[PDB]
Amino acid sequence: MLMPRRMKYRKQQRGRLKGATKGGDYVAFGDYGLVALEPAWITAQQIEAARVAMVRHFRRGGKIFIRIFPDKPYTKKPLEVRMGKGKGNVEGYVAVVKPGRVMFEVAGVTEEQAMEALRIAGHKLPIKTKIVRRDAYDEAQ
Amino acid sequence: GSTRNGRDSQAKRLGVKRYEGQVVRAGNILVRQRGTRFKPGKNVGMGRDFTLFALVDGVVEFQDRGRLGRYVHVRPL
Amino acid sequence: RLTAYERRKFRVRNRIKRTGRLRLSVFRSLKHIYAQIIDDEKGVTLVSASSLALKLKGNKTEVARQVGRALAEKALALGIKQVAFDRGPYKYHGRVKALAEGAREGGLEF
Amino acid sequence: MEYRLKAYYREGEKPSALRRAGKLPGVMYNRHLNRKVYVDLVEFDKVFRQASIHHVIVLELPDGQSLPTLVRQVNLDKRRRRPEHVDFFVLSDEPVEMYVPLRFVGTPAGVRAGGVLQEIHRDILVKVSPRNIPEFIEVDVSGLEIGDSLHASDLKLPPGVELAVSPEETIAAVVPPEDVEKLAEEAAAEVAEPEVIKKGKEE
Amino acid sequence: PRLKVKLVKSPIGYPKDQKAALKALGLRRLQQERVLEDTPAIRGNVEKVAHLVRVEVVE
RNA sequence: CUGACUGGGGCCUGUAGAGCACUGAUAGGGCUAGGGGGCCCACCAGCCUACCAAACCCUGUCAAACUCCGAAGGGUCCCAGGUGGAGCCUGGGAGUGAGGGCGCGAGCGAUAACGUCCGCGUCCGAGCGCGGGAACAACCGAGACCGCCAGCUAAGGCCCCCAAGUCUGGGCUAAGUGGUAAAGGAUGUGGCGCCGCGAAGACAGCCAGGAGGUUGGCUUAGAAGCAGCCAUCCUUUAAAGAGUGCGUAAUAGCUCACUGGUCGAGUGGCGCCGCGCCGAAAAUGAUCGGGGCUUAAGCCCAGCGCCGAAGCUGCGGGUCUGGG
RNA sequence: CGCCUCCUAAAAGGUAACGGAGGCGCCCAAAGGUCCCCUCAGGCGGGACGGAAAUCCGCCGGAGAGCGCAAGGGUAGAAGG
RNA sequence: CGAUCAACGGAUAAAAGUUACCCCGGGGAUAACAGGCUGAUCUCCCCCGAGCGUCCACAGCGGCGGGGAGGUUUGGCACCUCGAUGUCGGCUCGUCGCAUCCUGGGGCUGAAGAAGGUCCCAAGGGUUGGGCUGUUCGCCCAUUAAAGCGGCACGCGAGCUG
RNA sequence: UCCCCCGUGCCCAUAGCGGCGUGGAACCACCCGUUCCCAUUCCGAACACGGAAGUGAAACGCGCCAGCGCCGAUGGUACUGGGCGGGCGACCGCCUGGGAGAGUAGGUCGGUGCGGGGGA
Ligand SMILES: NC(=[NH2+])NCCC[C@H](N)C(=O)O
Ligand SMILES: [Mg+2]
Ligand SMILES: [Mg+2]
Ligand SMILES: [Mg+2]
Ligand SMILES: [Mg+2]
Ligand SMILES: [Mg+2]
Ligand SMILES: [Mg+2]
Ligand SMILES: [Mg+2]
Ligand SMILES: [Mg+2]
Ligand SMILES: [Mg+2]
Ligand SMILES: [Mg+2]
Ligand SMILES: [Mg+2]
Ligand SMILES: [Mg+2]
Ligand SMILES: [Mg+2]
Ligand SMILES: [Mg+2]
Ligand SMILES: [Mg+2]
Ligand SMILES: [Mg+2]
Ligand SMILES: [Mg+2]
Ligand SMILES: [Mg+2]
Ligand SMILES: [Mg+2]
Ligand SMILES: [Mg+2]
Ligand SMILES: [Mg+2]
Ligand SMILES: [Mg+2]
Ligand SMILES: [Mg+2]
Ligand SMILES: [Mg+2]
Ligand SMILES: [Mg+2]
Ligand SMILES: [Mg+2]
Ligand SMILES: [Mg+2]
Ligand SMILES: [Mg+2]
Ligand SMILES: [Mg+2]
Ligand SMILES: [Mg+2]
Ligand SMILES: [Mg+2]
Ligand SMILES: [Mg+2]
Ligand SMILES: [Mg+2]
Ligand SMILES: [Mg+2]
Ligand SMILES: [Mg+2]
Ligand SMILES: [Mg+2]
Ligand SMILES: [Mg+2]
Ligand SMILES: [Mg+2]
Ligand SMILES: [Mg+2]
Ligand SMILES: [Mg+2]
Ligand SMILES: [Mg+2]
Ligand SMILES: [Mg+2]
Ligand SMILES: [Mg+2]
Ligand SMILES: [Mg+2]
Ligand SMILES: [Mg+2]
Ligand SMILES: [Mg+2]
Ligand SMILES: [Mg+2]
Ligand SMILES: [Mg+2]
Ligand SMILES: [Mg+2]
Ligand SMILES: [Mg+2]
Ligand SMILES: [Mg+2]
Ligand SMILES: [Mg+2]
Ligand SMILES: [Mg+2]
Ligand SMILES: [Mg+2]
Ligand SMILES: [Mg+2]
Ligand SMILES: [Mg+2]
Ligand SMILES: [Mg+2]
Ligand SMILES: [Mg+2]
Ligand SMILES: [Mg+2]
Ligand SMILES: [Mg+2]
Ligand SMILES: [Mg+2]
Ligand SMILES: [Mg+2]
Ligand SMILES: [Mg+2]
Ligand SMILES: [Mg+2]
Ligand SMILES: [Mg+2]
Ligand SMILES: [Mg+2]
Ligand SMILES: [Mg+2]
Ligand SMILES: [Mg+2]
Ligand SMILES: [Mg+2]
Ligand SMILES: [Mg+2]
Ligand SMILES: [Mg+2]
Ligand SMILES: [Mg+2]
Ligand SMILES: [Mg+2]
Ligand SMILES: [Mg+2]
Ligand SMILES: [Mg+2]
Ligand SMILES: [Mg+2]
Ligand SMILES: [Mg+2]
Ligand SMILES: [Mg+2]
Ligand SMILES: [Mg+2]
Ligand SMILES: [Mg+2]
Ligand SMILES: [Mg+2]
Ligand SMILES: [Mg+2]
Ligand SMILES: [Mg+2]
Ligand SMILES: [Mg+2]
Ligand SMILES: [Mg+2]
Ligand SMILES: [Mg+2]
Ligand SMILES: [Mg+2]
Ligand SMILES: [Mg+2]
Ligand SMILES: [Mg+2]
Ligand SMILES: [Mg+2]
Ligand SMILES: [Mg+2]
Ligand SMILES: [Mg+2]
Ligand SMILES: [Mg+2]
Ligand SMILES: [Mg+2]
Ligand SMILES: [Mg+2]
Ligand SMILES: [Mg+2]
Ligand SMILES: [Mg+2]
Ligand SMILES: [Mg+2]
Ligand SMILES: [Mg+2]
Ligand SMILES: [Mg+2]
Ligand SMILES: [Mg+2]
Ligand SMILES: [Mg+2]
Ligand SMILES: [Mg+2]
Ligand SMILES: [Mg+2]
Ligand SMILES: [Mg+2]
Ligand SMILES: [Mg+2]
Ligand SMILES: [Mg+2]
Ligand SMILES: [Mg+2]
Ligand SMILES: [Mg+2]
Ligand SMILES: [Mg+2]
Ligand SMILES: [Mg+2]
Ligand SMILES: [Mg+2]
Ligand SMILES: [Mg+2]
Ligand SMILES: [Mg+2]
Ligand SMILES: [Mg+2]
Ligand SMILES: [Mg+2]
Ligand SMILES: [Mg+2]
Ligand SMILES: [Mg+2]
Ligand SMILES: [Mg+2]
Ligand SMILES: [Mg+2]
Ligand SMILES: [Mg+2]
Ligand SMILES: [Mg+2]
Ligand SMILES: [Mg+2]
Ligand SMILES: [Mg+2]
Ligand SMILES: [Mg+2]
Ligand SMILES: [Mg+2]
Ligand SMILES: [Mg+2]
Ligand SMILES: [Mg+2]
Ligand SMILES: [Mg+2]
Ligand SMILES: [Mg+2]
Ligand SMILES: [Mg+2]
Ligand SMILES: [Mg+2]
Ligand SMILES: [Mg+2]
Ligand SMILES: [Mg+2]
Ligand SMILES: [Mg+2]
Ligand SMILES: [Mg+2]
Ligand SMILES: [Mg+2]
Ligand SMILES: [Mg+2]
Ligand SMILES: [Mg+2]
Ligand SMILES: [Mg+2]
Ligand SMILES: [Mg+2]
Ligand SMILES: [Mg+2]
Ligand SMILES: [Mg+2]
Ligand SMILES: [Mg+2]
Ligand SMILES: [Mg+2]
Ligand SMILES: [Mg+2]
Ligand SMILES: [Mg+2]
Ligand SMILES: [Mg+2]
Ligand SMILES: [Mg+2]
Ligand SMILES: [Mg+2]
Ligand SMILES: [Mg+2]
Ligand SMILES: [Mg+2]
Ligand SMILES: [Mg+2]
Ligand SMILES: [Mg+2]
Ligand SMILES: [Mg+2]
Ligand SMILES: [Mg+2]
Ligand SMILES: [Mg+2]
Ligand SMILES: [Mg+2]
Ligand SMILES: [Mg+2]
Ligand SMILES: [Mg+2]
Ligand SMILES: [Mg+2]
Ligand SMILES: [Mg+2]
Ligand SMILES: [Mg+2]
Ligand SMILES: [Mg+2]
Ligand SMILES: [Mg+2]
Ligand SMILES: [Mg+2]
Ligand SMILES: [Mg+2]
Ligand SMILES: [Mg+2]
Ligand SMILES: [Mg+2]
Ligand SMILES: [Mg+2]
Ligand SMILES: [Mg+2]
Ligand SMILES: [Mg+2]
Ligand SMILES: [Mg+2]
Ligand SMILES: [Mg+2]
Ligand SMILES: [Mg+2]
Ligand SMILES: [Mg+2]
Ligand SMILES: [Mg+2]
Ligand SMILES: [Mg+2]
Ligand SMILES: [Mg+2]
Ligand SMILES: [Mg+2]
Ligand SMILES: [Mg+2]
Ligand SMILES: [Mg+2]
Ligand SMILES: [Mg+2]
Ligand SMILES: [Mg+2]
Ligand SMILES: [Mg+2]
Ligand SMILES: [Mg+2]
Ligand SMILES: [Mg+2]
Ligand SMILES: [Mg+2]
Ligand SMILES: [Mg+2]
Ligand SMILES: [Mg+2]
Ligand SMILES: [Mg+2]
Ligand SMILES: [Mg+2]
Ligand SMILES: [Mg+2]
Ligand SMILES: [Mg+2]
Ligand SMILES: [Mg+2]
Ligand SMILES: [Mg+2]
Ligand SMILES: [Mg+2]
Ligand SMILES: [Mg+2]
Ligand SMILES: [Mg+2]
Ligand SMILES: [Mg+2]
Ligand SMILES: [Mg+2]
Ligand SMILES: [Mg+2]
Ligand SMILES: [Mg+2]
Ligand SMILES: [Mg+2]
Ligand SMILES: [Mg+2]
Ligand SMILES: [Mg+2]
Ligand SMILES: [Mg+2]
Ligand SMILES: [Mg+2]
Ligand SMILES: [Mg+2]
Ligand SMILES: [Mg+2]
Ligand SMILES: [Mg+2]
Ligand SMILES: [Mg+2]
Ligand SMILES: [Mg+2]
Ligand SMILES: [Mg+2]
Ligand SMILES: [Mg+2]
Ligand SMILES: [Mg+2]
Ligand SMILES: [Mg+2]
Ligand SMILES: [Mg+2]
Ligand SMILES: [Mg+2]
Ligand SMILES: [Mg+2]
Ligand SMILES: [Mg+2]
Ligand SMILES: [Mg+2]
Ligand SMILES: [Mg+2]
Ligand SMILES: [Mg+2]
Ligand SMILES: [Mg+2]
Ligand SMILES: [Mg+2]
Ligand SMILES: [Mg+2]
Ligand SMILES: [Mg+2]
Ligand SMILES: [Mg+2]
Ligand SMILES: [Mg+2]
Ligand SMILES: [Mg+2]
Ligand SMILES: [Mg+2]
Ligand SMILES: [Mg+2]
Ligand SMILES: [Mg+2]
Ligand SMILES: [Mg+2]
Ligand SMILES: [Mg+2]
Ligand SMILES: [Mg+2]
Repeated sequence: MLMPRRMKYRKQQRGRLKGATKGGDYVAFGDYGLVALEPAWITAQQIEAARVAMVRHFRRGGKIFIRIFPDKPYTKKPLEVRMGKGKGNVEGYVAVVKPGRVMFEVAGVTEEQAMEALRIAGHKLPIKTKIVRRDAYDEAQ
Repeated sequence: GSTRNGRDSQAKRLGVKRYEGQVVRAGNILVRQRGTRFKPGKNVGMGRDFTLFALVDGVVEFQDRGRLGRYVHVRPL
Repeated sequence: RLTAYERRKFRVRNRIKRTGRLRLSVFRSLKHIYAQIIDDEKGVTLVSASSLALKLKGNKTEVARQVGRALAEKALALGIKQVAFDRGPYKYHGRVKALAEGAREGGLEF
Repeated sequence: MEYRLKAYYREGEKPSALRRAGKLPGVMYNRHLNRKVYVDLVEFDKVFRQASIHHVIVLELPDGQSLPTLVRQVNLDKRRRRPEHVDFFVLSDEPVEMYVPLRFVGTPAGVRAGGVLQEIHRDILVKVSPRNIPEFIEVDVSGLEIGDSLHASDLKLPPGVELAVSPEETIAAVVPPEDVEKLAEEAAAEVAEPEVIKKGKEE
Repeated sequence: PRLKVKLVKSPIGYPKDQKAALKALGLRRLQQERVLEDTPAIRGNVEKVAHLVRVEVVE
């Protein structure tokens, strides 16, 4: 599943989740999109579960666009150790997601199909979501 | 479990020491820096560690000359 | 993209300007040779001399010398004594050297 | 075809106040003029959804004027996904750079074989006269297989309109579909753990 | 033109530079009023502690 | 008179935000070295790639140790305000060198801890003195010299316990929600918008009909609209998908969409906001502090009045400092 | 466990944790002073042996090379040759 | 000029262990018990509906993911207690919770009946004797309507055992 | 004080790349030579000297062109000093003062000082 092929640094500070998305807020490829209503660290496994849910629904046909990437290493100390002795080990990767982000887009599929696939995908994610359709507003971006 | 980090060096207290319009005496250090972030201008010398300092009594003046760099001048009083 | 000529010029001139003396610049064409004494602090020329202006004639070296002597005479008239030689892109040699020597014979200080 | 939208002049009114009153703040400009305006949000929305940045919107000003415009820019509220501002570009007799809708005529052979038509550009950037704005530009995609592509060079352009992007710019492509039969290989696909770029004496 | 400044809300809990502004204005007790000349330097301290203070323009 | 703080002016800065020009990351597409693979050759070349892909370009993004950009602020100097239990100089005497809570900014931790470690601020410490918060060092209010059976306020309050409104006007809630929780679920209720379909008679019900090629094919062992696909084409039509679901071992059958009739005015599906409902199990006896409260004594918007402290005022007194 | 560089570090300075990453305990008789001269990496095309890369030629190429060694700053109008 | 005085502001020119035979001064400034805060871990309950179940997503199940509750596990933290809060297990004596083992009442069933499965209501009462082992737990023997799980300082040593 | 050229500064790409055109009387350059001064890790390419037949081909100067590069508003937004609220939290808002970056409109094929030589 998704993770950087390589990196400059093994571990990242945690940082913050203030604000609406920096960018990525308009449908840019497909006909429909899944937009983030709440901030979260979205894991690579969450992203993949969402993906697989959509291709499983489509069976054959359609195209999925995954517009977020988990490049942020997630860290956890080995179980039952005390505080100190350095930063925990990298256990996984997450994509930072803030409200308004279009996480996924679909194309090549009917409206009924896209609505349903994106719904099922949403249930795999730790945040509230909204289904949207490409607009003149998107096109003008 | 342990760390192979934990090192850092002493802070070097670099930067401009006398800002534009300040009255300095000859020898007064004007800038501590690595390399020439500022270049010596009129009545300003430069030491082996890029330290800018006033060659005369006077008033400090800065000047940004684009691609030619930022300069520090001293204007005689 | 600068040229060897342009770099060489900047290099020797920058060094001169740091000392803050009046600057004796010398231009040497295939035919003529020119000198102006420059105040780089006001960005103004103080006194000038050339083979083209003096209608000098003969051997380029002997000419250079003469324009040097000439520049000196006019310079001393304005109270200009000490100066710094700006050979620019030219080697200190031949025509430029001659002009320099002619300037010195006139009592220009350098 | 051509749309009409009542606009109004604004001076010092706070954008927030206007927006809370259901008014969409905006600006209209060109090399000759620059004016702060506002339009009724829902009225604007009815228009823009049809007109987009493609079709001319003439603004009926309160001083009796009527200026032909193109929407140059719409600023979206990133959180709420809503327009918060409009740039109206006031047209004049000069040629103008603008976006013209691409209309994809035909069903790609690739699509019949199960593929998907990715419409990379849904409009194309073009210089043209305001008097000359076409409504669309057709493209024949029925020849495209999985995975073939069309470029802006393959665009057959109507009279008086000139491509304003590189002919190299790709405008459509026909891609392979999603397939569950691939899921299993992807799931049992092992990834090599990330390599960390060497610092220091190691490069 | 002058400013009548009344201290109406306590500086306890507020940053020390606001406490100092009050001292520059000569305001030391709650409900205390001072009539100060309207100069930018004074206006600057009055505005700094506006949330503590009640201002009126006088004469 | 130099102080904290403040006005103006100049200089210094690389954070917030943003961006992708550099260092790296990055999905897709295009283009295109390099391989994998397939045709075709050992005669050394050719052709095809829904294969993994470098560089490049496009669209779209990511970054404490990235920056083409870049604030608010912050720092410092000058002039001016600033007479303060301000400042500077010399010297005598210390104590302290276990801090803690809270707000904001980060790191560590698990977008844990009455956690831990720094930064800016604050309060407790030392204000466990006073009012509010049921009770409660650090939340809100406020810096207690003494006295008064006087007045005004703060936060918080004004149905009774309990001082002051069972105060006034508009709305919402029916859950005692108020008076502890989430994904998620729902013809709870209300307000806005958006659509359709309707007196070319809709929706609901009740009436019929709902059909041929055709048990259609990639197609396999049953596959007859209703076990996967890379299929949906037409015929007779008023109408009827090569089919909504129930159904069958497949069949058949029921039904939908569907068109006609019967009634005669609305009907169905979206979306945005307010308040509620479920989701909601833990150990001695319960409870919003209690009583008790429903056009509230709840929630939202707008008001007038009052109560309320050791704050402020009135009156009297002390002491120190300053001025007479 | 001292020292250097970057980040954490909240755009002056400073700032902690058994926080995130790397270095030093040398070296150079020139790798020092000065005067003079010179300008890179890389891409493309061309050239016996010669190759992805040896040396040569042309064009483009502001600095992405170089600067003994970590990192940062600086730097060709040289600190590089 | 002689310093890996590198524990790098460098105690001597010169230095390792052990104490369950231990001792004093102190600390709840700091660990082990219990409590507390937290809930990663643990236990339980949900959301999604891939797929299983001859046929049929939901009788019984529930891929990949998502949200919680509890405070019985193992921990994190170090907040009262180190001028003492006796720590496992048993016995005795109970009492409470309910996520119910049985008995009572229900819905669904892939419920013919009988017997089950699964969920809902329900804490009134009940929930055996024995072999092993310090055991808690667990395995086993013989039964049973059933042989429930947890809290009470892992309830209870000024009640006993040890 | 006007136009052209030659020097030399300043602003520091609105000045740059590319394309095209233009200039030799003057000036500048290439150029003609390598005796002499001086010079090449080889080379008169460079540096240097002595020249004056030729050419503005190269370079340079001066125009024009917006393909690139560079510059770039006004609006609106993010963010925020100070002041307030809300959420159990991740976080979300209001007031006042400040206010980007991206992008859009558009701008740009330089401007200017001093001294020379020439022209009117
Ligand atoms: N200086 C300011 N006004 N800052 C505004 C930020 C404050 C607050 N977080 C808000 O979003 O409104
Ligand atoms: Mg952190
Ligand atoms: Mg997580
Ligand atoms: Mg972590
Ligand atoms: Mg441990
Ligand atoms: Mg750690
Ligand atoms: Mg960790
Ligand atoms: Mg993970
Ligand atoms: Mg995001
Ligand atoms: Mg979700
Ligand atoms: Mg964009
Ligand atoms: Mg180590
Ligand atoms: Mg460290
Ligand atoms: Mg160290
Ligand atoms: Mg440090
Ligand atoms: Mg330091
Ligand atoms: Mg440092
Ligand atoms: Mg500085
Ligand atoms: Mg020196
Ligand atoms: Mg040096
Ligand atoms: Mg200045
Ligand atoms: Mg000066
Ligand atoms: Mg709208
Ligand atoms: Mg090294
Ligand atoms: Mg206060
Ligand atoms: Mg006070
Ligand atoms: Mg307060
Ligand atoms: Mg303040
Ligand atoms: Mg301050
Ligand atoms: Mg007071
Ligand atoms: Mg007031
Ligand atoms: Mg004073
Ligand atoms: Mg001062
Ligand atoms: Mg001061
Ligand atoms: Mg000030
Ligand atoms: Mg940021
Ligand atoms: Mg980048
Ligand atoms: Mg871009
Ligand atoms: Mg970030
Ligand atoms: Mg960023
Ligand atoms: Mg940083
Ligand atoms: Mg940054
Ligand atoms: Mg800028
Ligand atoms: Mg500033
Ligand atoms: Mg300041
Ligand atoms: Mg200032
Ligand atoms: Mg003063
Ligand atoms: Mg005094
Ligand atoms: Mg004092
Ligand atoms: Mg004092
Ligand atoms: Mg004393
Ligand atoms: Mg004493
Ligand atoms: Mg002490
Ligand atoms: Mg002491
Ligand atoms: Mg100590
Ligand atoms: Mg201490
Ligand atoms: Mg302590
Ligand atoms: Mg501390
Ligand atoms: Mg501490
Ligand atoms: Mg805090
Ligand atoms: Mg707050
Ligand atoms: Mg904080
Ligand atoms: Mg930090
Ligand atoms: Mg603490
Ligand atoms: Mg905390
Ligand atoms: Mg914390
Ligand atoms: Mg504190
Ligand atoms: Mg104490
Ligand atoms: Mg207090
Ligand atoms: Mg205090
Ligand atoms: Mg107290
Ligand atoms: Mg009390
Ligand atoms: Mg209290
Ligand atoms: Mg109280
Ligand atoms: Mg009370
Ligand atoms: Mg309290
Ligand atoms: Mg407390
Ligand atoms: Mg108190
Ligand atoms: Mg007092
Ligand atoms: Mg009153
Ligand atoms: Mg009040
Ligand atoms: Mg009350
Ligand atoms: Mg009463
Ligand atoms: Mg009231
Ligand atoms: Mg009433
Ligand atoms: Mg209820
Ligand atoms: Mg209640
Ligand atoms: Mg309740
Ligand atoms: Mg919900
Ligand atoms: Mg509902
Ligand atoms: Mg509702
Ligand atoms: Mg109905
Ligand atoms: Mg069939
Ligand atoms: Mg049938
Ligand atoms: Mg509930
Ligand atoms: Mg009412
Ligand atoms: Mg009172
Ligand atoms: Mg008092
Ligand atoms: Mg009195
Ligand atoms: Mg007194
Ligand atoms: Mg006194
Ligand atoms: Mg720092
Ligand atoms: Mg820093
Ligand atoms: Mg700093
Ligand atoms: Mg700072
Ligand atoms: Mg200092
Ligand atoms: Mg350590
Ligand atoms: Mg080391
Ligand atoms: Mg040498
Ligand atoms: Mg040498
Ligand atoms: Mg090369
Ligand atoms: Mg080659
Ligand atoms: Mg070869
Ligand atoms: Mg080669
Ligand atoms: Mg370099
Ligand atoms: Mg020794
Ligand atoms: Mg070591
Ligand atoms: Mg030591
Ligand atoms: Mg030692
Ligand atoms: Mg040492
Ligand atoms: Mg030491
Ligand atoms: Mg030290
Ligand atoms: Mg010693
Ligand atoms: Mg010793
Ligand atoms: Mg000895
Ligand atoms: Mg020893
Ligand atoms: Mg020793
Ligand atoms: Mg011993
Ligand atoms: Mg022993
Ligand atoms: Mg022993
Ligand atoms: Mg023994
Ligand atoms: Mg013994
Ligand atoms: Mg003994
Ligand atoms: Mg013994
Ligand atoms: Mg003993
Ligand atoms: Mg003892
Ligand atoms: Mg002792
Ligand atoms: Mg003792
Ligand atoms: Mg303790
Ligand atoms: Mg200690
Ligand atoms: Mg302990
Ligand atoms: Mg313990
Ligand atoms: Mg303990
Ligand atoms: Mg323990
Ligand atoms: Mg334990
Ligand atoms: Mg215990
Ligand atoms: Mg414990
Ligand atoms: Mg206890
Ligand atoms: Mg307890
Ligand atoms: Mg707890
Ligand atoms: Mg929990
Ligand atoms: Mg919990
Ligand atoms: Mg857990
Ligand atoms: Mg649950
Ligand atoms: Mg379900
Ligand atoms: Mg099956
Ligand atoms: Mg079934
Ligand atoms: Mg299925
Ligand atoms: Mg289920
Ligand atoms: Mg599961
Ligand atoms: Mg969870
Ligand atoms: Mg869980
Ligand atoms: Mg517990
Ligand atoms: Mg426990
Ligand atoms: Mg523990
Ligand atoms: Mg525990
Ligand atoms: Mg522990
Ligand atoms: Mg403790
Ligand atoms: Mg403790
Ligand atoms: Mg502590
Ligand atoms: Mg103890
Ligand atoms: Mg005792
Ligand atoms: Mg005791
Ligand atoms: Mg005792
Ligand atoms: Mg005792
Ligand atoms: Mg029990
Ligand atoms: Mg129950
Ligand atoms: Mg039962
Ligand atoms: Mg039963
Ligand atoms: Mg039965
Ligand atoms: Mg049976
Ligand atoms: Mg049953
Ligand atoms: Mg039930
Ligand atoms: Mg019972
Ligand atoms: Mg009972
Ligand atoms: Mg029981
Ligand atoms: Mg038994
Ligand atoms: Mg026996
Ligand atoms: Mg036994
Ligand atoms: Mg046993
Ligand atoms: Mg036994
Ligand atoms: Mg056992
Ligand atoms: Mg066994
Ligand atoms: Mg039996
Ligand atoms: Mg039974
Ligand atoms: Mg228990
Ligand atoms: Mg326990
Ligand atoms: Mg235990
Ligand atoms: Mg016990
Ligand atoms: Mg027990
Ligand atoms: Mg016990
Ligand atoms: Mg005992
Ligand atoms: Mg016992
Ligand atoms: Mg006892
Ligand atoms: Mg006892
Ligand atoms: Mg007892
Ligand atoms: Mg006892
Ligand atoms: Mg016993
Ligand atoms: Mg024993
Ligand atoms: Mg010129
Ligand atoms: Mg050009
Ligand atoms: Mg020509
Ligand atoms: Mg030309
Ligand atoms: Mg000529
Ligand atoms: Mg001619
Ligand atoms: Mg010779
Ligand atoms: Mg000769
Ligand atoms: Mg030659
Ligand atoms: Mg030459
Ligand atoms: Mg000749
Ligand atoms: Mg030419
Ligand atoms: Mg030249
Ligand atoms: Mg132009
Ligand atoms: Mg710029
Ligand atoms: Mg811009
Ligand atoms: Mg603006
Ligand atoms: Mg704020
Ligand atoms: Mg926060
Ligand atoms: Mg905000
Ligand atoms: Mg604002
Ligand atoms: Mg403002
Ligand atoms: Mg900005
Ligand atoms: Mg801008
Ligand atoms: Mg240009
Ligand atoms: Mg010029
Ligand atoms: Mg000038
Ligand atoms: Mg002129
Ligand atoms: Mg002239």
